[PDB]
Amino acid sequence: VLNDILSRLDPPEAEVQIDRLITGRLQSLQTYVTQQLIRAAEIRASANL
Amino acid sequence: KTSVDCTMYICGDSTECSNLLLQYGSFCTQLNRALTGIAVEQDKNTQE
Repeated sequence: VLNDILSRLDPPEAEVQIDRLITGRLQSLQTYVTQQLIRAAEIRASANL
Repeated sequence: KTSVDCTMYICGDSTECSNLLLQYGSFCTQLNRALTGIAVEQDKNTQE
C-alpha cells in the first residue's frame, strides 16, 4: 500500500520503496499491454476473416 | 509445445528464493498460462 509507506517513512527511504513498487507495477502494466496487443492482432485477423 | 516451470526456473530448489518470488504476485501464473495457451493453440492448429 503506497499510503502506508508514505505515512511511515521519510523521503530518503520512502522514494526507494516507491521505486521498487513503481518498477513492479510498470512491469505488470507493460506485460498486460503486450498481451492486449497480441490478442488484438489475433482478433483483427479474425475480424478480417 | 514448450512449457516452463517459472518457480523452478527462477528459484530452483530454494525455499527463501520462492518466498522472495512470491512478492512479485502472479507473474509466474501469467507466464505459465501464456505457455499453456500457446500449446493449446498449436494442438488446435494441427487439428484444424
